[PDB]
Amino acid sequence: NLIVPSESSDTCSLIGFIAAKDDFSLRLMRDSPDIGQLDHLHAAEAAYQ
Amino acid sequence: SDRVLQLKLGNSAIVTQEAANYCCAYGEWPNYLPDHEAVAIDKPTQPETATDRFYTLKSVKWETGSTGWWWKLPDALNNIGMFGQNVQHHYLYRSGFLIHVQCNATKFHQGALLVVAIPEHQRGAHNTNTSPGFDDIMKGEEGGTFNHPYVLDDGTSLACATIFPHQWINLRTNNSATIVLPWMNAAPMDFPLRHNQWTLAIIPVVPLGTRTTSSMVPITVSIAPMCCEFNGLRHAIT
Amino acid sequence: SDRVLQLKLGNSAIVTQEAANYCCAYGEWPNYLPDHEAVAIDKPTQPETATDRFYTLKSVKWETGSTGWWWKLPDALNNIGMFGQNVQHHYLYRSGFLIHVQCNATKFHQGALLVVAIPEHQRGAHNTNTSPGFDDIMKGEEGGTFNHPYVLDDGTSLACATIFPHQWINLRTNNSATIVLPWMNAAPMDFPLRHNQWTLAIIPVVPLGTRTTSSMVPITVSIAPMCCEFNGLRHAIT
Amino acid sequence: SDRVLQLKLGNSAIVTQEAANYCCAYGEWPNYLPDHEAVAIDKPTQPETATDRFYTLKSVKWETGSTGWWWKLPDALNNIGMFGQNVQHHYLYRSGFLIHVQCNATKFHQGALLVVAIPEHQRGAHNTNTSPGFDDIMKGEEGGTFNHPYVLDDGTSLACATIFPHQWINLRTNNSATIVLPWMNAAPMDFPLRHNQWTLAIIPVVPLGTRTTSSMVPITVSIAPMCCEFNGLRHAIT
Amino acid sequence: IESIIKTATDTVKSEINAELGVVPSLNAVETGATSNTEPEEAIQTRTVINQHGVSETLVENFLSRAALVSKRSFEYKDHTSSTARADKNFFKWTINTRSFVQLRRKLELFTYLRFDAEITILTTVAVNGLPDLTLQAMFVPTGALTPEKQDSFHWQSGSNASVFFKISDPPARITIPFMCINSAYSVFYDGFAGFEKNGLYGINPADTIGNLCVRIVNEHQPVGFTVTVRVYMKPKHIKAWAPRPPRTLPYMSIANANYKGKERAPNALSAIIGNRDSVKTMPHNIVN
Amino acid sequence: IESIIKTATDTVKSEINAELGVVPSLNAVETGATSNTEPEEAIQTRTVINQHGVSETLVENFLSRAALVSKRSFEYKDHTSSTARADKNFFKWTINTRSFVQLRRKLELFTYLRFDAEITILTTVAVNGLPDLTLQAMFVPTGALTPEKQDSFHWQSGSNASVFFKISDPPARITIPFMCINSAYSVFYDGFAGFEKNGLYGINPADTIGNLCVRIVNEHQPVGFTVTVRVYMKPKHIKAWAPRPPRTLPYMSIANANYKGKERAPNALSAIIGNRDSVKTMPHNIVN
Amino acid sequence: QINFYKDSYAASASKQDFSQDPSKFTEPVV
Amino acid sequence: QINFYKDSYAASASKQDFSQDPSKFTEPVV
Amino acid sequence: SMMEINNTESAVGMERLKVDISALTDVDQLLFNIPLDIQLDGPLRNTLVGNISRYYTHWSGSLEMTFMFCGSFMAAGKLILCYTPPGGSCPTTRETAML
Repeated sequence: NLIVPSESSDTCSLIGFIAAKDDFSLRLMRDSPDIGQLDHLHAAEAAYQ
Repeated sequence: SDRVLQLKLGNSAIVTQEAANYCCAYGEWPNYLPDHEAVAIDKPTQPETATDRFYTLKSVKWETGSTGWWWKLPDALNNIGMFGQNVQHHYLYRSGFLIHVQCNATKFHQGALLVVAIPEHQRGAHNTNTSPGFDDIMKGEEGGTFNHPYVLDDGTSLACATIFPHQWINLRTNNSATIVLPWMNAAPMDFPLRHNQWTLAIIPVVPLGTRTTSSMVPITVSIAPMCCEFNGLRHAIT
Repeated sequence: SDRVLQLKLGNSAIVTQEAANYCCAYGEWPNYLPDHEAVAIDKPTQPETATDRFYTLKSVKWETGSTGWWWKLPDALNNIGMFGQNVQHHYLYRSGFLIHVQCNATKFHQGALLVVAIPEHQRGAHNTNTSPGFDDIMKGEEGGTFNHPYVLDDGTSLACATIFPHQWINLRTNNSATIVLPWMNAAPMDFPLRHNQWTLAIIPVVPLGTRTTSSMVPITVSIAPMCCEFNGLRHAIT
Repeated sequence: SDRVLQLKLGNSAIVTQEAANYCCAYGEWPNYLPDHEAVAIDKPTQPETATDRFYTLKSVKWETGSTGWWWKLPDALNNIGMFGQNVQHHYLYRSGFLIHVQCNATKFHQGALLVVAIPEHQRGAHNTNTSPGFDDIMKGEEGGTFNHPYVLDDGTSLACATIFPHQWINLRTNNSATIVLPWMNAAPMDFPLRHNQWTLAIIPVVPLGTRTTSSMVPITVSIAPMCCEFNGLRHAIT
Repeated sequence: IESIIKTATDTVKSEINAELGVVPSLNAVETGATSNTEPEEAIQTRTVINQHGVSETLVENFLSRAALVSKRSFEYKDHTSSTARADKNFFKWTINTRSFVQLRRKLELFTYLRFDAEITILTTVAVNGLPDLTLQAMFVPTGALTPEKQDSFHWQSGSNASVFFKISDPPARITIPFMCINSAYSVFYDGFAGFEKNGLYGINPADTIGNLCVRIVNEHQPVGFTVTVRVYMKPKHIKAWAPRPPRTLPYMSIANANYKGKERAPNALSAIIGNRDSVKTMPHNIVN
Repeated sequence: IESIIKTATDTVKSEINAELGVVPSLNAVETGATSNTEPEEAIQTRTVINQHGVSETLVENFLSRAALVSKRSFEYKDHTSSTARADKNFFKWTINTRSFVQLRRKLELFTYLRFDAEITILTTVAVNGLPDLTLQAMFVPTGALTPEKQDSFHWQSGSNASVFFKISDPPARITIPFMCINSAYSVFYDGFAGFEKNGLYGINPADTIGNLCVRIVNEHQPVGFTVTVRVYMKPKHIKAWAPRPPRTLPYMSIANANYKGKERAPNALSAIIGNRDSVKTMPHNIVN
Repeated sequence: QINFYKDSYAASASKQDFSQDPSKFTEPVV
Repeated sequence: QINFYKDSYAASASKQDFSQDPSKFTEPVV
Repeated sequence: SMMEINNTESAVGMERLKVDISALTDVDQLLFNIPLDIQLDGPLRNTLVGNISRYYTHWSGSLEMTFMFCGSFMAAGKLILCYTPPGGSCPTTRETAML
């Protein structure tokens, strides 16, 4: 259980980390789905002017 | 230095930061059955990671009016995981145990736990000549509450219960007792469904007391079988 | 000399007096996963006698109008004994197999059994574009009857099915085929509940024929897993 | 053992009794510019005690609704002491930093500080295409409050901010983070009044929470420049 | 016994053999072993130094012939009025050996294959003069984000291996490596991909190479063109395991091994080999 | 400890560990160090010889994939009547990694980059038959004199490295060297370029490669053509320093790191990762 | 034969492996 | 590999630097 | 690098990085479960192991979850962190998960 006294906050927190180990490996490179591009970015037309 | 303790068994592992020590019961560490002590002639299955790991029992609410809790081994574990399936499929077993009882509270709570592992705890019923039946002894995963823990429910004394392998969870000092039990039977192996060698006993010698906001303080028990053998394969019973 | 054969695995043992030989499939005997081929990092449980033993399946009635029988491995054994409990409690398994198919009749009966163990038998349904579902493939302990064994139910040929590890039960000559299967997967271990590597296939190339009193001739299958490993322990699924 | 730490730089010194460790950023300790990496030909002034010392910034009130705090280096120190006068009188500087962030509370408070030193923290403004001006970036000794620290005010992620040199002030465990920063620039030296290499960033990942009497908990920052060089002497600018 | 065999084996001469106990023609099929009766042991042979090389039956030489795996004629025009089903100047293709049956039956001879795909993309063009169009063939992995337009910003190829090539150039040839997560491509996958019971039977995505998203880099021209893009895969560096019966019945689908067979023999379900009159009737008989 | 790592590390076997004082699972995040708990030290492992190569995660192999950096369709016609804003058969382009977000997010993983640009200029043409146009791509440095006409006398290229190439040819590939005055390209520049307070924030001109002035060498033809010039940059000989959080929010501009985020999760400001029901709710649950 | 690439899979087809073992098929018995 | 140019930057990509030091990131402490 | 285990609604911004655990009156309750798909959207996506692996398709090797408690020094508690290998449902009771 989480057991706090009367002067601590009853709702404590947990920060969850993740790393990888030395066993870890990656292959078959692809482009990231974390980013997209619907139109041209702003001032990208001004890089040509 | 001895307050921190990590117990790596199988895929399970338990760290604890307020530990006293870990009691190797009667100075004896668990081992497999040697050939000169062996009786069953067939080759025992020794899974070594499917059973030799911490099976965490259900927590019990450590309260003011609590009398105690007891789990009989391997009766607490005869239906849990791959230890339970090896129990149901085999006539014999030989396994030590690594009991790690977890119970913590704040630095404002007080209390003392007699975490004591009783070998061959033949219980007695109170104020009757009828022996305790099957339901009174073989509680299973739930365990049983002591009726009169001051006499350990067999007419003996709680005051002398420290002759058994025991540790104390004093909520002032530590928060985890650890008792490493060997194979304690006159026979080398035994039938698990009708006999229990060790009985973990957890007793409120000093009750839970504080003056702060009454959070639930439970007692969690994590019993790991050690050096499991299993002879006599058949169908399951459950 | 090679007609008698005793196969001692675990507590199980099978003698046979009219055997042809025993086919070590692709010249490969089963072994545990070596360290250079190993992928799962946790220590696998290797029970070595609770699973490495003959699990005898249900017999099937070898008749005149029979088309065939197939058992997919380990789908035939995922609910039987301590192999089934290790399957349900573990994510991975690596096990060879020692199939010993029993089928005898008198010296007046005739017939031929193509006892053939097909690796990765992707079945096909007939006269439809819908793939075979879960119930059409994963029959379990019962096994499945061939619909069109002349094409092995995947458009291929029965005539070339001897490219697989196979033996024949010709009721004239012998009465037991024995195929010793290694781990046949591109992966070192696999998930047993959604994949089957070997498919034992039993096909009436010559049907059961006689002129004497028609006794029931069944085909009994005794599949022994060999060199079992199991990684990834969890709760059971079934 | 590593909880106590005294950092003696110049006439300044800081002891701390609940320290975690001190992070030598990217495994690199500050040094003077070597001759093979040197670019400015004139002899740099290296005062070695007038600047290589802890300049303690203004404390900021760590509260419930706080989003964060950031100080850009050396912009936090371009007007403080003899580091500020060497900045204003010289075109170039090369200095590592020893950030020691102080923030303590009781053993009843909770909270977590991501004390992270971001090299080249190009900030972004929210919901506009206009770049952040001079007043939005070069706050000086006061520092700036994060607007959206969950994305570190540049569209990136706070969740991956531990890729930078960072330590945590968990008020449960410690009360002081210490990050020892080397010279992090593509150029060997740079103009201090228009560029900032390191940006100390202090973020409430877990906010300040307690149930006791709400004392003011501030966050005090003591940044010490290390191994200062200064080329290009002229008049002061300020 | 593993041995290096470059040519077919020689035939030793033999003499009159009249021996008790040794019956080399008599063998046991019930053991499953193929009969070891040498031609010397059965009939009386001469000495033949056989110089016939076995090199063209190598599995490397068997499967390393660049066979067709994809073919789409797709219109190249204004797609502002076309329906939202046809190729709007691009096509995605999950790279798939199963689409064309000559390479499929060769690769389905084995159970497990370990090969490197040598993808040759032949683009050819017809008018609905010919233009010299530039094509992009972006290699997308299995299940990753495939583009939605011709000029969408997925074609910028930040990390996906695009190959830019023209119609007037020689055909674009790239080498897709051995891209299975297992040690071999499961050609047949007796099992299911998913953990739930909705998964497609037989389709291991580890066997799947990936997507081959192919667009035409040029904008739309005032006349419409029908651009046919043929993709040729050459398996190479081939290791092959567990051979199978070659498929006799015609294929029904690319997703599975369903079978219907021809209506009549040959290659029918009830009769794979074409029929004759009787078992003692010789069809091609030398009658003079 | 700097060491040469070609494959991923092996896993040693381990046994039952019951030891006081040594608690390898217990580690201190507050030190900032990532936890050194080996898998041997936490659970009980077997011996695994891990042969998985780490070579595709090399920063050289990570960033040396020729990604798109510029794209202009521009009209190729008589420009005597066109407005004085469109490309009159030429375009200047300040060479800029920031225009396209797949390469931008990869290069903004790091703080400092030292690479050689391998500029590949793919020119493709559409009709408003295709002509075989010759193109000049004159490399102008940052801020130097850029041409004003198609046939202006800046294109004579006395010292600027022009590359002359045709549409029918293979794409023109040149190698721009490491052209920063500093020892690495400042991908993020926390600071200002000018000494006055009017300078643009974040834009270091030392990070800027230069201008890529691209014209069509041919004169104007009687019909108009839409010529699309795609520029592909491959960073090579790459040294990379101080990695950063990858950008989660969508980019707003090429000049700065402004952020707005999506309207809803995923990749929104208040919620980067897509939402679920509760913290104890598993979205992709194996329910049988 | 030629193989001016940096990847060993990118080479030509290895049509030189003449090692065969038919006795794992024609004589698969023990 | 080939590099018939007079400039060392004009060569192919140097995909051979397998020296890595994660301990300046995973263990940046003193 | 921090997981967004609290990837819910009403956790706005930085509340997604921390998991609020409380004192409980019931025995052996589930606090959180974490989707382990690095390659797909979930709490591992916006991590250093997640964002770099979404530049790839095939990944191997062991992960490493570290959980930093941020209560008071007086706050005492114990947690179990069960990695269940796949095949079945997400375990909702502790007796199911500690296997």
